[PDB]
Amino acid sequence: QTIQPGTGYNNGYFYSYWNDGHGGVTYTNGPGGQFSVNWSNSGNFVGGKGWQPGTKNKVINFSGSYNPNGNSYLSVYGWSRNPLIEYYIVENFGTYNPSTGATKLGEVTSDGSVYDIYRTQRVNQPSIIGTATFYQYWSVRRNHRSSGSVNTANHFNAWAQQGLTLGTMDYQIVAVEGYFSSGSASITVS
Ligand SMILES: O=C(O)c1cccc(C(=O)O)n1
Ligand SMILES: O=C(O)c1cccc(C(=O)O)n1
Ligand SMILES: O=C(O)c1cccc(C(=O)O)n1
Ligand SMILES: [Eu+2]
Ligand SMILES: [Eu+2]
Ligand SMILES: [Eu+2]
Repeated sequence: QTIQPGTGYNNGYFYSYWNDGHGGVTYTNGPGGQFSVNWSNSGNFVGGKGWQPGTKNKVINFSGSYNPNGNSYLSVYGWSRNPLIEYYIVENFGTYNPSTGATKLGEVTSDGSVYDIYRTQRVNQPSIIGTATFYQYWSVRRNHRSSGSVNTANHFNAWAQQGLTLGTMDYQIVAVEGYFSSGSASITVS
């Protein structure tokens, strides 16, 4: 249904929808692993469906439509604890490459494309454990797509070869994220 921000379970899948207070985002849970998001002149938000907790060898499928108009990502998206890490395997994005300004560490080939790997740092920012300083890990897919399958282990293994280690997993979703933009998406996870 159309829901306000929160987390929970819907039709067998964990979901998370967070919105920074700017309005303009309509997040809807659908049947099965489906969710949709339609946004207009948003702030920053993140929404999607998956698992709580994720795993270090899940193969994640996604399909549907993704039509951002500006700064937006479509990603496998999640966290670990001890260490505290927010990670992204970015399958598609809008006008802003999330790695802009970041230092590249390497490349991994998976599911039909090369990805570029990066590490960034969030300082005193919101997190799954409250205000915190933590690293973010990125794999950015060169061949943008809105449906496919992601072998998460390929990314976690490449990241580890760059000294980027993960802790105990927290949630693991396919997320649409927007940052002060407009768009539509309708995505089914499995
Ligand atoms: O009344 C509201 O502000 C409302 C209602 C449904 C969704 C949302 C939202 O996603 O912010 N907000
Ligand atoms: O309950 C709500 O309506 C809500 C909560 C957080 C952010 C937003 C929003 O950005 O409208 N709305
Ligand atoms: O206070 C709110 O959450 C609010 C106010 C205006 C629009 C919206 C919305 O788009 O959710 N939300
Ligand atoms: Eu609202
Ligand atoms: Eu080649
Ligand atoms: Eu908060």
